[PDB]
Amino acid sequence: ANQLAKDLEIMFENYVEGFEAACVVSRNAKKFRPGDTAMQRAGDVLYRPQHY
Amino acid sequence: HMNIEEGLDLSSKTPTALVQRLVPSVFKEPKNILYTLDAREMRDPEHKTEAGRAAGMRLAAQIDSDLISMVTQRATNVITMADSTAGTQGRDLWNCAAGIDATMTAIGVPQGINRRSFWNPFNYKDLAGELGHRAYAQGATLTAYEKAQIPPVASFDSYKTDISGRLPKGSTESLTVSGQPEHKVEAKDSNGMPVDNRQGTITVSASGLQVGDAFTIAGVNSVHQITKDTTGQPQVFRVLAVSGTTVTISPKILPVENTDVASRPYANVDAKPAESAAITILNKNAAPANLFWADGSVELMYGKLAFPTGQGPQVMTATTEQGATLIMSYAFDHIKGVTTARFTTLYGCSVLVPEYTGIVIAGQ
Amino acid sequence: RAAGMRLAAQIDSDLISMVTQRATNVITMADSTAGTQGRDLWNCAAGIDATMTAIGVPQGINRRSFWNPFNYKDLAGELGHRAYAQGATLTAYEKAQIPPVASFDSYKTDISGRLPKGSTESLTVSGQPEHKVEAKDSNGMPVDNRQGTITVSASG
Amino acid sequence: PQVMTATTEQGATLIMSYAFDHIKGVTTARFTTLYGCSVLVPEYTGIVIAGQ
Repeated sequence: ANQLAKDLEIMFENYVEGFEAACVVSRNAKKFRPGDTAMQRAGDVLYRPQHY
Repeated sequence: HMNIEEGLDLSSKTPTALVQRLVPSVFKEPKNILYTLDAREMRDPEHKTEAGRAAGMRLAAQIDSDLISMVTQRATNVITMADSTAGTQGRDLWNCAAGIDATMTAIGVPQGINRRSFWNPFNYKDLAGELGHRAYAQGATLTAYEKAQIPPVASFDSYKTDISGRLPKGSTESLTVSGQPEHKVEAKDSNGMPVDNRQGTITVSASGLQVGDAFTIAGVNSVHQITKDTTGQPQVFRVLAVSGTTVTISPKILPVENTDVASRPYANVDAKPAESAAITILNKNAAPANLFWADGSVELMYGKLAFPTGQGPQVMTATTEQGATLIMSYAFDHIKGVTTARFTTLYGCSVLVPEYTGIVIAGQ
Repeated sequence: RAAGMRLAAQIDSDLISMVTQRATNVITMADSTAGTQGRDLWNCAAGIDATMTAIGVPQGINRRSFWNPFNYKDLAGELGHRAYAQGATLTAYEKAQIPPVASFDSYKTDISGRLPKGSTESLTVSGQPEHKVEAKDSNGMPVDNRQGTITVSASG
Repeated sequence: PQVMTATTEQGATLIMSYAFDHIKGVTTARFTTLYGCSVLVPEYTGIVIAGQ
């Protein structure tokens, strides 16, 4: 019969596949946690000595 | 995708507009085969038997041919090589297949998801000809020599496809992009229907381009889809429709620092075209494509029409070798003295992520 | 989900561009017209370790290499197209993975850093420059001894 | 605002914060991170470029 109702089939959490970053270089880097109070007093810079 | 913002105080910065992009997947018009037998012809039962056999396999083979044509036309990563006059054929194809995966990796397609390659019989032979002629005649070398089979290649599982898609012979004209086209991203249009963000439209200085072309624009390079850092490789665009100087292409030209702020998170490329930027058509010669994908982008969706049993015709179903439903219907008109036979199937083929797919063409 | 991963990916991009700008051992090769691709990249990687050794970087400490996807592919192509199609050759042919290279562990990086197109001018160092080591400057702030300043004749 | 903490793939700190403005009925949301990257000894690092 003529004049049937139509709607939208939207699958609201069936995402199509999507891109990523592997992060591999920064996952392999050495990590360091300086003290946040010290970094504030220092103005977000710190220094380390070199050998003689 | 989201913008990055700099500093502690953000009171001057616009928040990233969320854009709920949707991609359509749609059934084609139904695919059918019709034949008829009269009441004299039906005295020999081989005609129904052989025509039914022929109809069933011809619809199965069309699902494959439609999908192969679809993937060949939509795939956005494209690499070309001339056929080698030296011994380097097959090595140059391995370098091209690995170049597709290197490009997929550089744009940010996941590295851990499974990968498939479908080689036309000539370029599958070119790979087997390299691997079979290695100086240690054992194992994979000996299989490649004796039976022309190859193991996986360049991180792809390797398949030989008897049918393959062909790119056209590209134009010899010095085409250029007119204006500086720069597409926006939208969730839905002015009628409130979802917008397909995989396609956009450009103007070109003369009507030389063809459906299925692959081309690059002089100043335009792909970016990593998350960080938006340049790959340093040209972005390839696929022609999907033509109308004089107006051409529909895939993907959209979405720059980093797009004039539309809301689409900047969705950038594909490092810049928009310069004024009068040159078009380089990659498919200089017509050639059979070799198809590559990372899994989850390329799909067949299957339907079934509601053909009723027990009224009028007699109706039956079968399954193709790809899992598609066939409906077989037979109806006899006793005034005409004829049986009409209908074989029918309903499906759609789609490439949900044109970046998860690529093609290699040899012969330049 | 989108915001968490976009921030994580920026940390990688900033590190990669930092290391690219600051690294002082550099080796370059023309892209090979012969079959010597992959061999030439191995000569460069082994030249980096030989240089690190010759300046006195400890030989015992662990070593890492991060290859852009195109040059990782060039090494995999060389190793996979060898005559004995078994073991490491077969892995490099089938799946494009490579072993450690020239004492470095080998990693494929999806994002990579870039150097600009260098000037074609015939530049020269002006004066006869010679730096000195300092603990602190004339205002008493620390001096970064990793860097110094020179004059060059034509600004390219 | 509501304030929460998470960790990236590399071990970096994410701060997530949400502020609801009830007379206009909106939540603004912020994700933020603080880091530095450094080469402490340039001589311990090198690069290779092809294409000369």
